[PDB]
Amino acid sequence: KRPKSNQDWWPSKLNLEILDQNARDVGPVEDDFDYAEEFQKLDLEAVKSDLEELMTSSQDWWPADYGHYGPLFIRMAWHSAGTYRTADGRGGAAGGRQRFAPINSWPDNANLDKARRLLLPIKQKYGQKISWADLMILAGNVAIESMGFKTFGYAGGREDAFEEDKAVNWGPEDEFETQERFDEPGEIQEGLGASVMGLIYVNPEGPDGNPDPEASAKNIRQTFDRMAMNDKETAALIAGGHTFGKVHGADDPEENLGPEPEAAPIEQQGLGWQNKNGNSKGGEMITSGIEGPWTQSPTEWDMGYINNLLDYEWEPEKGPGGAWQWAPKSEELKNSVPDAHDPDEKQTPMMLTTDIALKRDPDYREVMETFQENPMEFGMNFAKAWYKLTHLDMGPPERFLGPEVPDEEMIWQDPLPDADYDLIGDEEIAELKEEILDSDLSVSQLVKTAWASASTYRDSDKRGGANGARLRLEPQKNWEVNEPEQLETVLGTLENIQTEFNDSRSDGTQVSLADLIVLGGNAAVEQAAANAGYDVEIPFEPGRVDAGPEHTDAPSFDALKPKVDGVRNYIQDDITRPAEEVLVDNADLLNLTASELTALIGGMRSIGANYQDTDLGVFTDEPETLTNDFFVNLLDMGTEWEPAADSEHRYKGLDRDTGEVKWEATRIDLIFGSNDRLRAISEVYGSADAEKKLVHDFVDTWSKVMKLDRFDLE
Amino acid sequence: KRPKSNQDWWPSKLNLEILDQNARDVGPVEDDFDYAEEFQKLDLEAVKSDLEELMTSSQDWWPADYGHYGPLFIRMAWHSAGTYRTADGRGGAAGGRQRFAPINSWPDNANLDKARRLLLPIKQKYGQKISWADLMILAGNVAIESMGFKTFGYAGGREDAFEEDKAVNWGPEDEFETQERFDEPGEIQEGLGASVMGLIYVNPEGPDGNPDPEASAKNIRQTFDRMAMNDKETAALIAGGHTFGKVHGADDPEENLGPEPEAAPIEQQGLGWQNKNGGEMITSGIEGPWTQSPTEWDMGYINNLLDYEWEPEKGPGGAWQWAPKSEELKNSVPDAHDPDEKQTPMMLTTDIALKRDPDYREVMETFQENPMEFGMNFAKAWYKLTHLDMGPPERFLGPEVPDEEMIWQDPLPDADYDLIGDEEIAELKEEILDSDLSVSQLVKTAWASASTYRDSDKRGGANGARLRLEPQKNWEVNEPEQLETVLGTLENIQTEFNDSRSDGTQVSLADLIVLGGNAAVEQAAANAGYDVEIPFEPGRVDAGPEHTDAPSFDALKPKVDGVRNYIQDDITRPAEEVLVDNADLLNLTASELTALIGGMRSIGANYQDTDLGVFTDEPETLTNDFFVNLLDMGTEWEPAADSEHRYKGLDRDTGEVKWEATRIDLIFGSNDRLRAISEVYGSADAEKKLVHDFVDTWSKVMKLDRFDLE
Ligand code: HEM
Ligand code: HEM
Repeated sequence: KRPKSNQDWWPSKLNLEILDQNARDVGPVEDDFDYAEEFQKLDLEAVKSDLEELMTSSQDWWPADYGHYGPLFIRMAWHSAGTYRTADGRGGAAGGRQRFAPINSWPDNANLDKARRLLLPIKQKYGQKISWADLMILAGNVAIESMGFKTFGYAGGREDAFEEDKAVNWGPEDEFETQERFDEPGEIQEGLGASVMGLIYVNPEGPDGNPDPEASAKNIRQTFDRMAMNDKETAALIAGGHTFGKVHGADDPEENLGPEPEAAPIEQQGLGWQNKNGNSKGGEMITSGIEGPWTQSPTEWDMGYINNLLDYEWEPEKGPGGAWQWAPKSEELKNSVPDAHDPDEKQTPMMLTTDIALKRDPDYREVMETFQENPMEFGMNFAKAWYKLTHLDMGPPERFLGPEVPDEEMIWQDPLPDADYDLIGDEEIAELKEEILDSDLSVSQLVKTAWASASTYRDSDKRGGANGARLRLEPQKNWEVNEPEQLETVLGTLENIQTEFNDSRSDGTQVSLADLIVLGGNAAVEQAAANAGYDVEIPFEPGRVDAGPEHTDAPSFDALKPKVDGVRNYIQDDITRPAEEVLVDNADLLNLTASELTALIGGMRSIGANYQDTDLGVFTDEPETLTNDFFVNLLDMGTEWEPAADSEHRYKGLDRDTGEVKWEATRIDLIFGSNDRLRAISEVYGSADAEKKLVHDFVDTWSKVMKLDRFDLE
Repeated sequence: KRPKSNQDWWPSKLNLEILDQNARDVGPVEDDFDYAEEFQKLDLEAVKSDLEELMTSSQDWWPADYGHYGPLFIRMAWHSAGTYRTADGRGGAAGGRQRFAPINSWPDNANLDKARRLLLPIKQKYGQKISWADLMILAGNVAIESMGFKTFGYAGGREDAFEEDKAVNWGPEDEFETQERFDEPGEIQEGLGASVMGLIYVNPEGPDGNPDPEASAKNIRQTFDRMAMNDKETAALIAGGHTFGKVHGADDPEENLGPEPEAAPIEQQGLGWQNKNGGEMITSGIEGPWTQSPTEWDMGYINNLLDYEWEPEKGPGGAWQWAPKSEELKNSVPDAHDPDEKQTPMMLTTDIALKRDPDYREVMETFQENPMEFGMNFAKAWYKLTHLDMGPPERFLGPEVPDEEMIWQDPLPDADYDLIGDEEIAELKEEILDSDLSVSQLVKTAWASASTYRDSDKRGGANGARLRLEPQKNWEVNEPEQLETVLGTLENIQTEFNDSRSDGTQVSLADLIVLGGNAAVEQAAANAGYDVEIPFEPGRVDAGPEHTDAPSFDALKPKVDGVRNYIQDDITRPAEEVLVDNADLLNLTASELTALIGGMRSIGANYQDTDLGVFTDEPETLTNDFFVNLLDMGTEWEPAADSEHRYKGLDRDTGEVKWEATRIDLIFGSNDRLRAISEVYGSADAEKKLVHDFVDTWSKVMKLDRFDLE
C-alpha cells in the first residue's frame, strides 16, 4: 500500500516540509564548489556551436519539423521561464524545475520531455560546467539566432535544483486543464500566474474553452502582468515567439496520447505522452491538440506572423485534434506552407484564439499595427523582452555570468551603483557601532529597522535585501508595516551619523546608510545579548551601497511587501490563509529552516521589536534582553490560552488559577506551542541549560538574514 | 487554500521523502554532540526522585486518579514502546515519536497528551541530559516501582527524533478505528503490528467490535507475536499492566471529546480530546478499574479474572466491557476521584480472552499458582518490551543496566585476543586477493554480511559474522552453496593466520569478510585506474549459535536486494518501493543509493551471477558505465516477454539486444529525481566522483553496526 501522510489525515497541517528543503541541498553535488566557478570554466561558444549543429540533426525517435528543432527549443525555453510569478518570485527558469513533477507533466509541457531529451548528449559532454537551467535557455537563444535573429544577450549562473519547489501553490484545482480561479476573464484570484491549472498563462482555445478572443485578451493581459510584462512586451513576445514553428494536433490528444511522464511506464524512461501511432511518425505528432503553422516560413525570422494575423480575416473552427482554432477566410493562404514532414505536401496557416485576441483587443491591436509598420521596433522590443523573460529570476547584475552579458543593465535587474569611496575598516566599524548605540535610538528601534531593511529578500528570484537601502525609498518608506512616521525618525538619526562620520574623514573613506542600518541592528543585538550576560560579536560585511530612485522600479517592489511579518508580529487584516501559514511561506523566502525560524521568533520576542510596539508575544519582564524567556513562559502550563474577545488575531494568556491576564499574543506566537514539530523545538530552547544556545542560534540566524543579498560572498 | 503535493496527483509516485530524512537532521541540535555522552552526565537517581514526587503531585488540569499518576504513566510507556513491529523494526519507543503525528493523535493514545505534558517540567529541568524517549520509559519504571514492584532494569540511550518516521506503513485504512486488514482473526495481513488502524495491537472491545474473547485471543496472539512476544510474555504484560489503574468512559467519546491534537485549536497548545462538558474523564469510552487496589502491585487482576465468572455488557460510555456475576465484587473499589463513591471491577474482552483461550488460560493458571513466577515473567517482559529497539548491549547506558544480557539484545562475545595491526591487515588483504575468490564473490559476501543492518531497531550488520549461522547461511538470497565456498576459503585463511601468530593475536571471520570486500572494491577501482584506500576498523567478533535467536533473524531477510538485483517472486509492492524501503534501513539518501547501485553494477555482484543491470562489457571494473549506458537514447527499453520484473534494452537503429534489466535498475532512469542524480554520474567528467561516492557509501554500510565508534 502507501505509507500514507499526515497531510492526508489532516489537510490543514502546517507544511513545514517547505522549510525542510532549506535544511540541506538534495542531490549528489558537493557543497564545497559553487556553480559560478564551474560555469566560468565553460567555453560558451563551444556549447553554442554544438547547439547550432543539433538544431538540424533530426533524431528519428522525434523527427524535427521542417528539419529544424529551433522552434521546439524556443517553446521549451518559453515554458521554462514562463511559470514565473511576480507575487512570490517563484516559478521561472532559474532552477530548471521544468524537469521535475508537477511541471514536467503539465499538459502545457507535453512533449517538452522529448525536447529536453534531445539536449542530453550536450549536457553530458560539458557536465557540471553548464546546468540544465542555463542550457535550456541557451538552447532557445541559439535556436532564435540560427533562424536569423540576434539575441540581446545571455547570462549563465542558474544553479540546477534536484527536486521541485514545494512552496509553490499552483492553484486550488483538483484536476489539470480545469479552472476554479476566475468567473470573469481578467479577474483571476490573486497570487496565481495562470488562468488554468497546468497551463503556463492561458487557455490557447480561449477562456473556459470558448473561442472568444476579446475575453481571452483579458486573461492574457492579467496573466502576463503577473509575470512582469506590459502590453508592448506581451505582444512582442507572443508575436515573436509564434513567428516560429507550429502547433501539433494530428488527432485528439485525450485519446491518442499515452500517460504524462509521472504516470508513464518505467520502460519509457522519463518520457511521456506516448503516441498511439508511434512518436517516430512526424505526420501523426500530437501535443496541444491544435494543428498548423502560423507562417509560410516557420523556421525563419520575418514579419509572417504579424502579416498573416493583421492582413487577413479569420474564422473559428474545430481542428483535426478537435480543438478550437482559426482558419483564414481567404484562399490566398490555402496550402501556402510546406508540410512539416511530407516533402510532397503543404499546409494552411492557422491562428490560436489567443493570437486573434491581439488583433481584436484595441490596445494590443495598436501595438501590432505599429510593429507591422516598424519591423525594427518589433525586433527591438522582442529582443529585450526575450532577454527579460529569461533572466528575471536571476537577481542583480552581479549574478549575471559569462561573455554574453550586455553592458547595459536593465531596471528589472534592480541594479546598484558603484561605491565611489574607500570602505570603512575595523576601527571605523567599532567606532560607528558605539556612536549608533550612543544615540537616542533604542535597541528595539535599531533591530526593527535593520529587519525592515533585510526582510524583503526572497531566494526565489533573488530580489530584495538590505543592500541599496531601498527601505528609505518609495514604496518601502511608506509601507504600513514599516511605520513610515517612526521610520523617518530612525533614518534621520542614522543619516546624521553618516554625515558626521563622512565629514570627519580625511582619507576618502565614507559609509553608506545601507551599512549603518545593518550595523546598527547588529550592535543592538549584541547589546541585547550583553544585557543577558553574553558576549557575542556579529560578523559584519561592509560594502553595501545606497541605491537611488533611478535604480528602483518602485511599482515592482510592491510584490515584496509582507502581509504577515513574524519578527514584528504584524498581521494584515486582509489575509485569507491562517497567519502561521503565511509565516512559513515567508520564512522560506529567507531560506530559513524550522529551527532557525523558531530561534528567530523566540529570540526576537525577548528583545521586543513589534509593530506599533505592542506586547504581543513579548513573554518577558526584561525587554531588550536576549534570553529564552519566550519559550519558558510559552510552555508554562500555569497559563491557559483563549481567543481574545472581539479580536481578529489576538489571544489572551490567563493564569489558570486566578483568571488574571498574564500575556497577550497572536497565532504567530502560539503556533510554536501548538504544532507538534515546532513544539519539540520550543521545548529544547525552553529548557534550563539552553539559553546560551538560543542566544547563539538567534545571532546566527540574524546574521544569516542580514547577508542574504550579499552575492559577493556567494 | 494550500499547495497540493505530487503525491496527490500521482498516488503511486516513489516516496523518496523517506530517504531525504537520512540526508539532514531536522531539529536544533548540533550534528556533532552525541546523546550518549550527555546522558552519561545525567544523575539518574535525581531524575527518578523527581518522577517519584510527581506521581503524587496532582495537577489541576488533569487530576490524578486515586491521587497517583503511576498507572497513567505505565500506559504512556506501554503505548510508546507498543507500536514496534519486528518485520521492519520500525515503531517503538527509541525516538519518542509518540510525540508526533500521526501517533500523537491515534484514538488509542487519547489523553496521553496530558500524560506527556505532566513530564514537561522534569524534561526542562534536565535538558539535553535526558531525552523524551528515555524519560517516558523511565516514568513508567518509576511508576511501577513506586507502586510496589521492582523492575528488572533500565537503560538510557534513546535519541529523540524531531519528526515522524515517514517510512512506516501503518496500514491501508483511510479512517482511524476501522480495519481492512483481516477477514478472520489471527489472519492479519503481513507487515502490520496491529489489527486496527490507530490502535496499538487490538480492539479492546473485541474483533470488529464483537465481544468474542476466543476470537479476540487470536488477534492478540498474532499482533504480540509480530511485536516479538510469545504466549507467556503476552499474558504477563497484559496481566501485569492491568494490575494497575482503570479504563475511562464516563460517557461516549464520539460526542463528548473535542478533536485529537493535530486537529485541535491553536489555543489548546498541543493538547487534544478536550472534554466538551468524581472522574468524568473519557479516554477509551470503557469505564472501570480491573482491581480493588489500582495503585498497588498484587494478584488482584489475576484473581478477579480467574476466580469469578464474567458477562459482557454495554458500559456508561456505550462500549463493550465485562461485569462479574457475583455481588461480592459490587462496589469493592474506591472511585478514582469521588471519595464518597464506589465502583465495581470490570474486565475488557481482551482480558477475558486470556481466560477463554485454552493456551492463555494455562499460562494464567500458572501465574496464579505462583506470584513469584508471574512477577518475574512480567519484570523481564517489561524490560524487553521497552528496550527491544535499542540494539546490542553496547548501546545500553546508565547505572541501571542489568549485568545480565538477554538473547533479544543479539549479544556479542568479547574478543579474548589481541587485535590485528596495519601490517597484519595488509598481509591478510593480500592473502585474500591471492586466493581463488573473485572480486564478485568477495563483494557479494561482504554485502550479504552487512546488508542485514537496520537503523530502525539497530539489529543486524556484519559484526558477529552471523551470516555463517542459521538462518542466514541458508537464505535463498545468500546462495547457500556459493556462500559455503567463500566462507570455507576465508575460514582456512583465518586458521592459518591465527596459528602463525605468537603474541596472542587473532583475526575474526567477521573482520575477514569485510576486509575481503574492501580489498575487492579497492581492486575494482584499481582496474578502472583509480587508487582508493578504504578505511578499515578491526574488532568485529564471531558470534555463535548461543548468541543468536535464529527464528528472530528471519525478520531481517530481504524480499528485494538492490545490490544483488534479487527480487522475491511473492512481493506485492513494486520492486523499486521495496528498494527504497530497504535503503532507508541502511540510512541511505537518494544520492547514496544511486551511487551504490550504479557503481555496484559495473562491478557485477548479482544473485546467481546474472547480467541484470550490468551495463558494461568490463565487469569487476568500477566505472560510471551503468549511467552512461542507462541514459544512452540509442537504446530503447521494453518489458521482457513472460517476465515479472525483467526488461530488455534494444539498440534503436541496429536492433541489437544490448542489455537485460529489472525495475531496480531502470527506476534510476525513470523517476524524475533519480534521473537527475543519474545524469550527474553519467556525465563526461564525473566518473571519479562516482567511484569515490560509491566507496564512501560502501564504507558507510560496512560500519553501520560499529556502535563502539558511535
Ligand atoms: C498568450 C500566450 C501563449 C499561448 C496560449 C501560447 C500557445 C501555444 C500552443 C498551444 C502551442 C503549440 C504546442 C504544440 O502543439 O505543439 C504553442 C507553441 C509555440 N509557442 Fe506559444 N503560446 C503563448 C506564447 C509564447 C511566447 C511568449 C513564446 C516565445 C517568445 C512562444 C512560442 C512558441 C513557439 C516557438 C512555438 C512552436 C513550437 C514548435 O514548433 O514545436 N509562445 N504555443
Ligand atoms: C493488546 C492488549 C491490551 C489492550 C487491548 C489494552 C487496552 C486498554 C484500554 C482500552 C485502556 C484504557 C484507556 C483509558 O480509557 O484510559 C488501557 C489501560 C491501561 N493499560 Fe492496557 N491494554 C493492553 C495492554 C497493556 C499492556 C501490555 C500494558 C502494560 C504492561 C498495559 C497497561 C495499562 C495501564 C496501567 C492502564 C491504565 C491507565 C490508567 O489508569 O490511566 N496495557 N488498556
